[PDB]
Amino acid sequence: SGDIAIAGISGRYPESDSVGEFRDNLFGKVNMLTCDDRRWKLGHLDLPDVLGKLRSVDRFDSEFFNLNSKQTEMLDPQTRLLLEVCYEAIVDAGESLASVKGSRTGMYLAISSSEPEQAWICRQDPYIVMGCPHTMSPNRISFFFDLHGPSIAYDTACSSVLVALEAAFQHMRTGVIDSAIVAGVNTCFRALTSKVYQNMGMLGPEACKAFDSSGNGYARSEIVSALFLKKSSDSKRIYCSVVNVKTNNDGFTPQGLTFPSGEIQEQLMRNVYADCKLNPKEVSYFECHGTGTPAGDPQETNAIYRVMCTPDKREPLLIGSVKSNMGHAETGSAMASITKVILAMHEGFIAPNLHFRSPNPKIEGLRDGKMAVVTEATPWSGGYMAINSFGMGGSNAHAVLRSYDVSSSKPHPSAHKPRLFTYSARTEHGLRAILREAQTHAASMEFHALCQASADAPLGSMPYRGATILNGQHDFEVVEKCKSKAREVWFIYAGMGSQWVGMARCLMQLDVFRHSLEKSAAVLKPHGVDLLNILSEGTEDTLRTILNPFVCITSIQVALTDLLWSMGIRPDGIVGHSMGEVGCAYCDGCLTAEEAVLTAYWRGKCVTDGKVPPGKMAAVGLTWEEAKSQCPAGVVPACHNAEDSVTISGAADVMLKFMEELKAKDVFVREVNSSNIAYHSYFMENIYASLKDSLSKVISPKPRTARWLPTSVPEELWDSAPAQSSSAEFHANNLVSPVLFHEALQKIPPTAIAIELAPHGLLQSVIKRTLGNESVCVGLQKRNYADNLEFLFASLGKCFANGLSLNPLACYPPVEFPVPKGTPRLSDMVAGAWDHSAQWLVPKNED
Amino acid sequence: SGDIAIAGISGRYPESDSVGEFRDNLFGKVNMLTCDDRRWKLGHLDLPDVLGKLRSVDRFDSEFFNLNSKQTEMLDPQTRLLLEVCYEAIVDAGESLASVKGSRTGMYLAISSSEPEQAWICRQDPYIVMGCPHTMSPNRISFFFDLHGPSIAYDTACSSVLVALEAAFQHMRTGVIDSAIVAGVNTCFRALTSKVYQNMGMLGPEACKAFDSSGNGYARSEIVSALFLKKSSDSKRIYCSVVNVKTNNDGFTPQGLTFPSGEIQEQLMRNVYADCKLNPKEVSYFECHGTGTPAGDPQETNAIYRVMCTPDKREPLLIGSVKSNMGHAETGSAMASITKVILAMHEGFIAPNLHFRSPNPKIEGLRDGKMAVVTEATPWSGGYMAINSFGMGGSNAHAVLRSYDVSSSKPHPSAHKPRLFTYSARTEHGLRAILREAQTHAASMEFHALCQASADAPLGSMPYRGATILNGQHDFEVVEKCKSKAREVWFIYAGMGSQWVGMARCLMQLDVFRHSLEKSAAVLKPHGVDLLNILSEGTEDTLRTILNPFVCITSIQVALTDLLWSMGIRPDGIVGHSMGEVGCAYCDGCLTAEEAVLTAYWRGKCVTDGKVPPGKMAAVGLTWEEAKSQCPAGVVPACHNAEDSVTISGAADVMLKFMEELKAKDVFVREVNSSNIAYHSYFMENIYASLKDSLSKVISPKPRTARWLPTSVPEELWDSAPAQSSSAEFHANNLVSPVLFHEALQKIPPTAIAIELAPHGLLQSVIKRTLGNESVCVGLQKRNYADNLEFLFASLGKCFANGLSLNPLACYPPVEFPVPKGTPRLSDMVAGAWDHSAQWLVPKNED
Repeated sequence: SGDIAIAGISGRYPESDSVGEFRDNLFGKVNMLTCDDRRWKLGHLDLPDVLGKLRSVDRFDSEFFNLNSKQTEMLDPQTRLLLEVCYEAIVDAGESLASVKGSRTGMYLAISSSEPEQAWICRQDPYIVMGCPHTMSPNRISFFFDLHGPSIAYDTACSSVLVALEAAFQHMRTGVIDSAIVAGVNTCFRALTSKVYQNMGMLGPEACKAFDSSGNGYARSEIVSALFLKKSSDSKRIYCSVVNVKTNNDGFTPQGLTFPSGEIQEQLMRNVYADCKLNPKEVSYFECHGTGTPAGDPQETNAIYRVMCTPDKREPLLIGSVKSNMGHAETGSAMASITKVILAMHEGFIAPNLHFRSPNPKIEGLRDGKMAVVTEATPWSGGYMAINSFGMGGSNAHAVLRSYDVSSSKPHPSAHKPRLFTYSARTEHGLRAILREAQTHAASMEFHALCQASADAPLGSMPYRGATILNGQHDFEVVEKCKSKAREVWFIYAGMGSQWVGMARCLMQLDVFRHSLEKSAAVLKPHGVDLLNILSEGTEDTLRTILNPFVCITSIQVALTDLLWSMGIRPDGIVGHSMGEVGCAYCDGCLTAEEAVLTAYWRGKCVTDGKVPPGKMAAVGLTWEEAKSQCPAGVVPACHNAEDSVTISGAADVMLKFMEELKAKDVFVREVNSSNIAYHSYFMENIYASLKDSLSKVISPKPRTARWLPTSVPEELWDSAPAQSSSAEFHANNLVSPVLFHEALQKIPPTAIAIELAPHGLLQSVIKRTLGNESVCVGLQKRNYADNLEFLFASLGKCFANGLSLNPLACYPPVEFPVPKGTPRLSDMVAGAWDHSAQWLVPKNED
Repeated sequence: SGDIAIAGISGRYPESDSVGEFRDNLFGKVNMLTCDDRRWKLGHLDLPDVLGKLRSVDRFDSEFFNLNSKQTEMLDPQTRLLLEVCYEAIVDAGESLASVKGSRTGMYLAISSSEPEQAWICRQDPYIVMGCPHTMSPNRISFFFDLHGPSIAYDTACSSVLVALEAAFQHMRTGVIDSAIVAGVNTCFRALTSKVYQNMGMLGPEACKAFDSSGNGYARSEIVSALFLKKSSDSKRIYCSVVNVKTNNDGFTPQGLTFPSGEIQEQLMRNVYADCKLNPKEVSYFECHGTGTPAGDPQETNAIYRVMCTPDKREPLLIGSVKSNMGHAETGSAMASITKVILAMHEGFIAPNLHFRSPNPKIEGLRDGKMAVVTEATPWSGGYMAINSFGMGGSNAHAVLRSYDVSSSKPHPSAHKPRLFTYSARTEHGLRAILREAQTHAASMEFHALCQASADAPLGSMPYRGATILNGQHDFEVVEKCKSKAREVWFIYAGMGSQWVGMARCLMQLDVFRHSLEKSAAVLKPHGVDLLNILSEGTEDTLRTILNPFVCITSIQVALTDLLWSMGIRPDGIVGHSMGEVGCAYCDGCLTAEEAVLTAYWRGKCVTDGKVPPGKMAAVGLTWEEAKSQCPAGVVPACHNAEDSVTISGAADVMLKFMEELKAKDVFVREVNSSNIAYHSYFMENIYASLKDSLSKVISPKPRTARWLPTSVPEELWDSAPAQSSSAEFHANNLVSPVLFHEALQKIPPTAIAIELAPHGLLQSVIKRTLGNESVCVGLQKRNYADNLEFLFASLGKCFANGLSLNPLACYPPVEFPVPKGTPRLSDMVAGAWDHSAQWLVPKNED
């Protein structure tokens, strides 16, 4: 049988809304028992003033769980909190709603309180039938998460969690299930329930004084906590392995049904160690049942002494009870014991007991020094821990856990590199807390990998989306409220004028981007072009050639496309400007990377060899029809960029004169660096035949998809045979024909996410103006920006916050699972991120 | 893994106080749903008038379960009834309180109703903590029966019994336990619980119309029922084997949490058959969940159709639902399904559904004839049956059972012989019913063997004891109320005058008695004595010899001692009269059977060879001191029989004259047949030396125990060296010395059970007069009685009724376990035999 791991944990404990706060209370020696009126008035029925209480039981994110207000009002508060805690434990394991859906996951719940049904049955509300019976708690979890394993409620009183763990452990060992949720709950809504326990003489007035001579009963407490169990081979996280679990019953005791039998407890423990072939002496710490009762504490500890404290054991057995810290959460109590054991295995320190001053003189192992109570935070070096949990009806259970001590020998190569962190949450406040927690753990690539693996939630489930940059030089945070409707993603490939000195240097830090450029360089090397030297060591004079801008722009557009694809980003639509249609053809799958780079090369080579007369190009503040009517002979409208922006092209002398005439009319004029070539004009007709013949030896024609809108062909010709195929003829015609860019941009939805793939996002202002205010427009690089890796991540983070799905870690080497010991918890950040704006019905105390 | 059997069953069902009454209601087509005010007033809250109700929920034998009145008043009525039902199921398996005590037996309970706690918590009674929480029901059973296996409460709503059965099955297969109790309970005390189910649209107005087109919801019902599970190798009874059990959950259903998924039900069934490698077509009957719901019935039956109705299956799959007969007992419901399946396997007939008139047209297998609803009692030839049970929260379970079809090929050799049946009960009425049930089953040796194996109860637990003779010629019944204090058992060995013609003929039918006489005959054969011929063909003249009476009486006393020992009867005290001290010496372990028979032989041989002068003996109505003072010279008091009865011994002529002188004084005189020998007188002094020398070659001296009171030695000499040993000297002195029988009888407690071991109980009147009215005095044979086997059994039955422990079957060949198919149930007779004189608190309906 595969090894069985506890892979995730979460919970609510007294004065503790997470495992993290429970940890801080345990190590801080905070008494989690409180004396306040949260459940009933102080002094009611002459009850003990002390009660372990959850901070909130009336808050629940009902919309996330698809529960209407009527169902939520009649749902047991234990089940409301357990739904959240189960999601937190799944996320803490590095799992998601998508990864557990339809799985062979069992649900095993320790539950015994019927107080909600007792309080609400008089309402005659049919929703009580789905909200209050014990079975409906585990079944609601299996329903919401789509779990097909067993879904069972257990009651053995105080041992119920370890009995549920035994059932889950057996089902995993026998192959009935592949994973399990094991959980335990308890709440104290009715003072009458405490009164009958007080009248039985079970309640102490102050605390569970475990192992102390003053032990005089237990203090009642609340809990909602869950574990996610998986096979160690299939786990992303491992806190510990479950070695063995067993249960028995005391049978007949002459002292009465509620008197614990230390002899039957001894027999159970001996059977657990014999069955797994573990020597009991290998257990270095023991989390006792330890209720602080005059009869129970000696019976348990002397049974432990006879089994665990073998004559050859040199070191004392360390013992403790979490009930000294938080009280006794009855049916759920062993969840607190397991949580304390997991915290000790994760932190490397055992949390101390409270209220231990004078050892009970009937505890033999404290008197001879073979046992020691943990009263200070005590270092623990790994191995085995044991847990007892004993029901008041004689139902005993014993568990053995083993630490996971695998440490990473080397930091991950990207641990200290800039990384885009992306996450989603129920609230803006919760998301901003998660982004701060990610900054606190910026050096942990393993934490980031668990967060990324758990982040797969449906767009409607987590309405707030945001991002930050870990290990950046500049603070970056973006948080947006998304609509549940997906946005279209459009890739816009810029043309000439996007080139700049050093345009690739920064993004070459990313292996995907570097390897794409290395492939493009290998293709160009036989043609005498050193692409890598032009991109790394290139000067302004290197980029003044006709050829070099073409190969640089297309090679970067291919490498940017490969980078976006590696992160799972796919376009719904594609638009190119001029030579950008070569990048479009690569993105659409019409050209290979080799064909695309060679298409750019031959375009530049044929224009160079063709000895074209001196030309110029300029962007002018004219409409397309004004440009057609005002252009002098030898100048043409070459690019329709926007409604009020045309690029004109023509003979250098005629262009210079017309540019001065336009400036003299207060018309905006900006020369475009075209290396003295009049592109997209009759000057290129003499190049067409040579370029078409060169490209016919390189391009294998493939059909264009409906995603790519051509800008070299008018809309009325998009279904024409030349426009249906990325051919040598298509790419040669692109050089001669005008760029109908504004026509293509008008087809993009005003809500789209538009990503400009270029060495510099020169079209950003045009794209944003045409698509309007609801659009998201980003470039991936900016000319001479201080860090274009941060600029890329800020741009993609802004896209993610606005509804883009991506894996930002896919640009770095993967993390190996399971993650090493000490990787930070995820449950704590999720527990703080729910929509708790609504207040729900809670059982009121009996008047 | 060993095969897992259901070995015993009991239950309470609507209008059915036993499995037998439930069987009669099922086959009688009785609708167990009733319209009466037992729980709440008819028409209360506009509820359905129909409810399946237990006949009684306020009766419980609290004293048998060691529960005081305060504990019993606050104990859940489900748990009270379940304690009785668990004892009945243990007895039905041929097990006892002694056989389950300290065993690795698990307790697995399906329970969900908290109505008793809800009704009683306002009392603030501490006994609620031990009486009402779900865990305390299984834990109370494990406590009372001293069971050390797991003790767990399960809730998965309607599937909980099969989920509990899966857990028990896994624990038995993995060797966690050796046996299990699997049980299910449900009660309907609060009308508000029915009201919320009605408001959910779950309740039909009339019945569970399973598979019918008019199906419109279910009728609520009650149940308390339990199974005893054991390995088939270790079982005394087998109803069926558990082949496999599995559970899953529906997960997410787009129709909502309470909508059943026929696709996930199909997946569960396929996994059950694949895991045990059974072809689904081998199942000939299917006990469906079958609630009579418009959505549930088609989803279930069409899933069954796809799994079970393979293209190569020629015979239609028979289907049914016990919910059509008794309603839906919710959490306990599958106990009724299992009970109906066990009844079909035991009786060879499937009980019919009710309320089926028009098949639901959405049930595909009823439309094409691949499935058929059982609407009449249908013959079933063994093999496999399947059971579905589906929880309202999507928790599904499926079980496969296999019939036990082992039949006895030959009737047991003692099936039609007279047999003593002995039993104990809580009430006189219950015991007289059990004795009548035993008479109804008089031909079943297997039923008698199960009853005998389960009858081992502590003397204080079952205060009424009784017996009857099965297959006798005469009606015999004895019933007595025993005190919890044990009675001493005294064996009294008679002397001369107990012999009669044919004295062994009747008891030679018992193998133990015959084999003892055959051994004694083999010892005497070298001495020229044909003991068997004297005992079988002997005449009055054969018994007139001096020798033959001695060897006959002692051989019968040895054989009667061997017979009582075989039945487990041991004496606390032993007393002999004259030659009866040879039988005492055998019983006390001082003589072997060979030494005892040879001691009797040499006693008779030495008296024969000694040519003693003619003597007589007579019983006379004198005191011991009157006999000493009135005896003439040559007559002596020989035996002190009673205060007013002495046997005198002397010369024949002097005796005859003195007997006439006593008669002339109105003194009672009766001659004793001594074959003309004056035993226990100075006439025997001449035999002493010859007898002592003969016996010294036969007897190996052993110490007498304190149990044997000597009658040949005065009380003041009991600690003397001759009286401490059964020696040749002791047995030779017995012939000469007077018989101090009255002195020894005065040492017997007046409450003793005195058994006379002789060919004829001649001392019965003396023993009864001396011990007084509180004593029990019996003989084992009577001279010329019509049937001395019935006389023996009536005597032992009278001893048993007065507190003697014995196994009356040990005189016959043993029954081989497991018993064959069709052996009558034991649970039905126990269910009728409780002390239900007290009325206990029951939850009242909400006002």
